[PDB]
Amino acid sequence: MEQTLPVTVYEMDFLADLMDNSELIRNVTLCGHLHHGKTCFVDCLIEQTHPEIRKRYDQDLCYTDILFTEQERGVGIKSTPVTVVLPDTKGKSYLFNIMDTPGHVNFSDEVTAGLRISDGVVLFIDAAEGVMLNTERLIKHAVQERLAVTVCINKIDRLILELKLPPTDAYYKLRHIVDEVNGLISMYSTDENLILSPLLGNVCFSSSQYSICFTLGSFAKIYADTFGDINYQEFAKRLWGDIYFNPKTRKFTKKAPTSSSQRSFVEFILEPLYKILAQVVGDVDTSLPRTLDELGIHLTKEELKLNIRPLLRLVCKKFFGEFTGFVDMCVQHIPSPKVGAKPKIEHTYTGGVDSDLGEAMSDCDPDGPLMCHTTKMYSTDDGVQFHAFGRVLSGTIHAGQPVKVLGENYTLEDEEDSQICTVGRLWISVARYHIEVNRVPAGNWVLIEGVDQPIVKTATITEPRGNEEAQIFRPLKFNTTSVIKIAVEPVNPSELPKMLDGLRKVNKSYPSLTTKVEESGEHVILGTGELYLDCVMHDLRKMYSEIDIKVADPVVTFCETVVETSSLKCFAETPNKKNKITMIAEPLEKGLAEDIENEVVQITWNRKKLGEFFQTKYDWDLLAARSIWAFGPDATGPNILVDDTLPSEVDKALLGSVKDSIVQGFQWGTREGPLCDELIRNVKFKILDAVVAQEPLHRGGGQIIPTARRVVYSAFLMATPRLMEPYYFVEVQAPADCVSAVYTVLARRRGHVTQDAPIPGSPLYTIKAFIPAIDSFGFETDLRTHTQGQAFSLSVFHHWQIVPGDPLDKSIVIRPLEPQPAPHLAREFMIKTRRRKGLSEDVSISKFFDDP
Amino acid sequence: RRSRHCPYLDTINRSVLDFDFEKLCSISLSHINAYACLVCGKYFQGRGLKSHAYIHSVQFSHHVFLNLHTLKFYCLPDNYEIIDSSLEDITYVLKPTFTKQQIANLDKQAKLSRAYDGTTYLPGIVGLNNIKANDYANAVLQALSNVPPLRNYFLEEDNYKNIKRPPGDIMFLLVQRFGELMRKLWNPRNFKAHVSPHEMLQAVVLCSKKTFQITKQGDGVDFLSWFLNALHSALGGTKKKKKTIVTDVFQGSMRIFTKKLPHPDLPAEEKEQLLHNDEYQETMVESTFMYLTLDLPTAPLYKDEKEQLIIPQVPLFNILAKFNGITEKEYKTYKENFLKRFQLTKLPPYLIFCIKRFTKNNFFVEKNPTIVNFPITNVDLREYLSEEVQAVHKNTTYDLIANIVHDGKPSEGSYRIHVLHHGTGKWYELQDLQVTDILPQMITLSEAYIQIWKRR
Amino acid sequence: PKIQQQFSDLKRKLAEVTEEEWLSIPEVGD
Amino acid sequence: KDKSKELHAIKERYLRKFVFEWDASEDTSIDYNPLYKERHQVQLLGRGFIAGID
Amino acid sequence: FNLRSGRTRRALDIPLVKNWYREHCPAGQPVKVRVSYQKLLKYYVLNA
Amino acid sequence: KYVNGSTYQRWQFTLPMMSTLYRLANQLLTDLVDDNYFYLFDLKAFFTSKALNMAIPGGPKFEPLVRDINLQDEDWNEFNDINKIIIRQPIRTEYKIAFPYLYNNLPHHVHLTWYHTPNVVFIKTEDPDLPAFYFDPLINPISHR
Amino acid sequence: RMCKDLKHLIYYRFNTGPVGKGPGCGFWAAGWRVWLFFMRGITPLLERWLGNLLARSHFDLELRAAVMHDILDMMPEGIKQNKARTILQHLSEAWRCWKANIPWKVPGLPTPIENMILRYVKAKADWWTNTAHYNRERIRRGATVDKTVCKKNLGRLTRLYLKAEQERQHNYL
Ligand SMILES: O=P(O)(O)O[C@H]1[C@H](OP(=O)(O)O)[C@@H](OP(=O)(O)O)[C@H](OP(=O)(O)O)[C@@H](OP(=O)(O)O)[C@H]1OP(=O)(O)O
Ligand SMILES: Nc1nc2c(ncn2[C@@H]2O[C@H](COP(=O)(O)OP(=O)(O)OP(=O)(O)O)[C@@H](O)[C@H]2O)c(=O)[nH]1
Ligand SMILES: [Mg+2]
Ligand SMILES: [Zn+2]
Repeated sequence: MEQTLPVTVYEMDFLADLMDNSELIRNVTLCGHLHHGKTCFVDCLIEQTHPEIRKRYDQDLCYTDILFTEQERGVGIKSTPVTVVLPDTKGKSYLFNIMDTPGHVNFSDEVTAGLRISDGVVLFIDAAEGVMLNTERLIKHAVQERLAVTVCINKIDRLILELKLPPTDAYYKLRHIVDEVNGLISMYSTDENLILSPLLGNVCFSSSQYSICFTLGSFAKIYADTFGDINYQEFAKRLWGDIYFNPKTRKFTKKAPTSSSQRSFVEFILEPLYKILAQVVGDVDTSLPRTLDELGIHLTKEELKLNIRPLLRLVCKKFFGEFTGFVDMCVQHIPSPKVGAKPKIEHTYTGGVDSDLGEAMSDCDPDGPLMCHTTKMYSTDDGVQFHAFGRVLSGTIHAGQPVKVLGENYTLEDEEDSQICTVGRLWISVARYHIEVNRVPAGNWVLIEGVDQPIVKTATITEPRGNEEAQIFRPLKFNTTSVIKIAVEPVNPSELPKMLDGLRKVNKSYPSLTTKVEESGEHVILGTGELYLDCVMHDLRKMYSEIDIKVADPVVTFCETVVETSSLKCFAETPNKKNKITMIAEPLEKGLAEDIENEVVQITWNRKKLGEFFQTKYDWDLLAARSIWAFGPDATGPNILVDDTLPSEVDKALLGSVKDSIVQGFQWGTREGPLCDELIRNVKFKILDAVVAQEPLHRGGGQIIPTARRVVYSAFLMATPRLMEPYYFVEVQAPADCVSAVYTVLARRRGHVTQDAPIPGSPLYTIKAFIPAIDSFGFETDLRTHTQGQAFSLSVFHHWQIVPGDPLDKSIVIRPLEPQPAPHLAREFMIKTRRRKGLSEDVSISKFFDDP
Repeated sequence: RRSRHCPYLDTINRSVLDFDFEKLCSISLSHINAYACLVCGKYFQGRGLKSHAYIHSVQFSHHVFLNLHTLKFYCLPDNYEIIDSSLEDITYVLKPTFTKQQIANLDKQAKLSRAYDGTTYLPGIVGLNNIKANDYANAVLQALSNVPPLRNYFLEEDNYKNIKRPPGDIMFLLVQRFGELMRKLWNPRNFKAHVSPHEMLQAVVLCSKKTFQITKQGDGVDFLSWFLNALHSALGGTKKKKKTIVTDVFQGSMRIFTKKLPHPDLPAEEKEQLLHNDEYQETMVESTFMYLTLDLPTAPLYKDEKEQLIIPQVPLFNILAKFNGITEKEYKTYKENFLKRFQLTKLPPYLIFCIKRFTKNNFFVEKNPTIVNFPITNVDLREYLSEEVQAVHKNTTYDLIANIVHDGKPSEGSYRIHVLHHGTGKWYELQDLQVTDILPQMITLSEAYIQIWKRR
Repeated sequence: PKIQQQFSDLKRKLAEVTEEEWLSIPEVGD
Repeated sequence: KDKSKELHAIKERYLRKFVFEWDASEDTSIDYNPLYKERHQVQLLGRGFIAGID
Repeated sequence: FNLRSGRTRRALDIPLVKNWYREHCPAGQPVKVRVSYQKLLKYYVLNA
Repeated sequence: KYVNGSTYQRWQFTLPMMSTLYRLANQLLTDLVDDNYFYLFDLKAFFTSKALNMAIPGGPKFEPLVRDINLQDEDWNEFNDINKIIIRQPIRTEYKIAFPYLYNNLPHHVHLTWYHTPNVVFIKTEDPDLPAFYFDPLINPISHR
Repeated sequence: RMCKDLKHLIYYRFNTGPVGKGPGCGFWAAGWRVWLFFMRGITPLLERWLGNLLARSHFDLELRAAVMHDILDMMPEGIKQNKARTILQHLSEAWRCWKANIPWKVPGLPTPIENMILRYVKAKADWWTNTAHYNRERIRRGATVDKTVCKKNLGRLTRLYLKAEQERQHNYL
């Protein structure tokens, strides 16, 4: 109200009134692989709900992708929220908060910022390409963020107009796609109640180029509005899946009649769709008006003069109508968010559902204590002010109302990351216009103005003067690891503050961006790939700081590991000379770092279940398994701190007196690490002995934290230290003939091909490979140039692997500007990072001892 | 409970405590929860575990931090507040506060103030640092310091903090960083006798959109014009609030009498027939000035018998012959020559004369080397006013309080400023960091570029 | 501007001078 | 030559007459990289063909 | 050819071989046709 | 029926006419179903290469748009320290056209090229005696269950 | 060059297969296009030339001639063999007195003529300073000059450097 909004099919008073009834809201993330049709599907929903917003004939209106880099690259880069009111098959209008997320795998973090504020997922799958890299990764990340998963098999016209499959064989293609998604969901979830089938309504079929969208129920309702007496839901129960139609008994049978009859999907759905598309693209002039008369579609004489793709879009806009199958699917199979409030609070709130505020957040009531949660920061195009975007999980934000923003480091004992900010304005964010509202009740998404200052990534907005026991929602656990590291300086150093200002702004815009300053004063941006950092660098030079910025070469962050136990049991006394700590560092068991990182274990467990895991899974004694102190640099990091201090030699209460400071020093030591100040990985630190001072002013704090870091460093270095390389998993979608070309491109860049498998039902192959991430710079450029654009690769972080050199090898001479061979790459990778870090030229194993 | 009994308070050295810059963490860039380490001066974010201040405290054994926003001191890694009155000068250098008794007695300060290093100074008579080409703005900012009511406005943040801004308004950064700079310049208990204006100038660079850079010097008259207009624009709350402190201090009202001369290339019968056309008659387009622009007569192109210096010389009253209702100035734009007369109606309490030195000829920018012979302690501007006005204006005698002087070529020039310290009568030439004591008789010998005068 | 478009003002004020002052213009021999 | 031009590309990333013909010194596509010299021409599923050529 | 309706163009305005030098120059070509492809691309890019 | 009139301004054609005209013009057309072929070879790629004073190998070469940074005149900062730079592959011209903001200091007047468009898997029909909707042997088989 | 380019584009697609080298290729639309697009641009040039046909560094010299013309128009026309040489000598004398930092006040000269000579001397002064500094950047940069340009430049810079030095001495006083 009070703003000039475009003409829409609904009206904004009805949208603002559907905002209140949080049973009629669907918080949906449209996520999928790159270019699998999500933005064009949002374009189709916008064209359905906005009569004046129309796609151009030869060029698709995106209507999200509102950034300049999105419009020029053609790749979605940021998640754009779109709040529409979409009608269902029964005609019932539901409010839809849709997050159009980028399908490029480098921007996977952006999907996570949409997955947090969503109750459901529509996974978009190209019907030609099938299940790809980011579709598997967003199946995993969607069932692991406890979201309801539905599937839109977009681009079914590629089965018709590109592959020209027979309708039985394109049914086999769609069935293979649904089976692949079912296999992936059964892989990443022990539950099998979330089986995806179009019989259930979980799978929607679509073509967002031509505005086809149907589930089985919405295609059955076209029969129900064409022929009166049929009940479409029972028909939709028979349309898919090896059910044949007997037209002499008029009944759907599982046994095939005639030995050449088609399934109900081929007969009743796919062959009409093929005949519509074939009569438009092949027989427009000769026989389109009689089949259009048969479908009940009359087009104007101006409309039949269109070219074949706008005429297809128009013919299927008149046949299929509104996108009510999408609304069927997301209303039956995506929660309420009243229903979806309880898994959201159980998964993403730190206090859990059992808190006094977790109960009131599971109720999702607008007259409750305000518990908004913002995951995205959306810059206005002047670049200055940001707007925090997220969902209200309880209560109601109001414009003009002072509010308490809690950052990610806010705990209930560390209450300093909060700030009382006055909420400036509230917007219901559709993509190219914002509906300014006076209030936003629970369950709804909101752009908030004025709360942008005290937060970087992720906020919990509560209210002041109540909610004193209000905790934060969990920070965004990302799908991948921001690994690619670029150094960034201004061309003119006098405009360093602008760049620093801009660096803060890209830290707000990109959720897995890490901007840090290293000890050499080098400003460092971590990203997921070269497209990600190209867009970050574009936003840094053009959106936020209007200055010129030198970039360094892209490098990766390394990890540090050990391969054998430490040679001598290392020790460190404090500067008091009391409090000796004595550690060894040994490598973890295989797969244990993957278990700690993927939350298969937690230190938040009790000692019994944790010790039971480590006994039954990795052959630890319960002596060692009940003695785990911490889990690496964070609470889920790939290192373990164990104390093998016997209670005979050490007083265990005197050791628990300094357990917190030894854990803090171990976490800081595994966060930096002594080789190149980059994270220690897959190392078990066993506290063998610990002298502790008796009185607490001689132990604790400033004595035992740096001493524990020194003994972690020396125990690490006396074990044989290795650097670890990030390895990118590369999924290449090449033609059948370009497979040997993809092998040739990968062979120059240390890449091992895992597989070359044919995409079933497409003439393409997928070459899955493992390149090192230090060797992936310009790999997709090498591949698409060498194959003349026919092969295309997406590379995402997979694992860390040990660099084939030995980093503590002074025998190796490295000429400065040469590509080093493999058997001393680690020696190149350690010292140059050390130079980049600016540390000393070499790290000796005796630097953190007390003997020298 | 171990506040008031902290061991690590000797570890603080105030020699590294530079509180003049952006309060961002030196690792994470964050303005949220920035803490100065008082052992090395470097800023780090957070006071909790795994923050940069905590990890810095255990990394460097630097065990005392000051919250840069809360002004509360903290021992990290082990954490507790420090409550010590001996640390109060650290917060007063970080955030100088001025009570109303301290503002009213601020110009009655004859005794020198000492910095933490053994360097005496006077508050306000404080050097501004020179980043690459900056002295135009250092000179103008030292001229707007030592203007008492604009200073007294910007010494209390409460005078301007609660006024309303547009949402995406960068222009208020000038107001708050000018107030920060004014509180740092008039700080009587500073840690050094000089203040870096670098944050104030980054606000200038951002707000003028790379007009008035720091690497490239601009003109002080252009920077003073833009800066007074931008302070007046930004101290208006989402509107033109018509009276800000800049209008209350510097703005007067002149009465311009534009008269269109007919055309020069006409016969005399048509030339006096065009007088009744009333397009060629006098107007009254009465307006408001922040500063009076004084036009020097040009360098006389030849030396002359009488005085033997090559340096030309005008009295102040001869270039203040403009802005009385008799002297007419030729204005010449395309197709039209006007005869503008000027007439001062409202004289401001603090009057700026921007004496126009640099004019561009057909080939380059030439600086007028003419020395204005002005008094410094009495100019009765009573006779530059209408008798409709001189009954309203009870005080019209002005004393010079600031004199920005440009030295050198228009290309390779520098700016110094003679500021009158009030309380003493002493004049100080501040060229950016050095503070010379200049004599009152030597101010009128320099090329007066900008002058600020006080109405008594 | 052109040159006489800069000197036009002085040319029109040079029209002001009388013919008693024209042949009394000295030469540069002094 | 091509290893020489590769390390030269690295080492320089970091450290009157009417002439009717274009010179061969005007040329580009003098690559060192075998992925860019021999650049795997499009087999358009073995059924599309390049324009003009027989 | 993806159209079925269109506006008529001049015979000047139809470059029959513009999408030939806009391709990569084929394999096995001599140097003069390669520089001809690159200079046709040069004036194509300067026009655009 | 087929043109505007005698002015010869607008044509509207039957799709058999457009099909047989497409077959008669087969020799002048490259049978690309994409613009993926022009990856780093489209106009934006060439505008980028002209703006960066870099030449794509099959592409044009211009005068420098800006005066170049002479990399023997820059004076070994801590940023361009060649002892810090890990060299794996030479950062080619193509990588600075493909990602102009990642791989270039000062990308000015530079054009973000279009990324991948999805591979148009169009099976040209060699035989007209074949059904139009036909499981061609270019299509990889779908193994049932 | 472009048409030769298109020939190389066309022939090397034309002369594939069983077609060898030879004079038989004519696909003339590309070159014909190029020459028509040239005709587009030079059509109004040759038309403007036929419409015109078939119809019906030294600023001191120009400035001195212009100011002499501006006094010589406004003379009483009875006197131009008398005073036009004397006011030129007055121009050159005022310029010689500017170049020498000496006073130029002719008492018998009437003040509009004096003001126009003063104006001329200021315009020539600004041009003279600018051309001395410009010719000095030319000479110092290494651009090819002859003996009289350097000699002239050195005289101009000597008078300018001594004007600056006299201003420096008077600033010291
Ligand atoms: O490329 P140009 O310098 O303009 O010369 C070409 C070229 O002759 P050269 O190879 O000796 O340079 C052609 O030969 P190829 O490119 O095929 O090797 C030849 O064409 P044909 O040999 O196929 O006849 C053509 O002759 P023309 O254009 O008259 O057909 C001739 O041009 P010139 O007439 O200037 O020699
Ligand atoms: N053949 C066919 N092409 C489609 C269809 N839908 C979209 N496309 C095309 O495929 C490309 C996919 O672009 P988008 O849909 O906008 O991108 P996206 O799927 O949201 O993925 P991101 O680029 O990561 O945002 C576009 O160029 C569309 O023209 C479809 O249904 N059939
Ligand atoms: Mg998208
Ligand atoms: Zn410190």
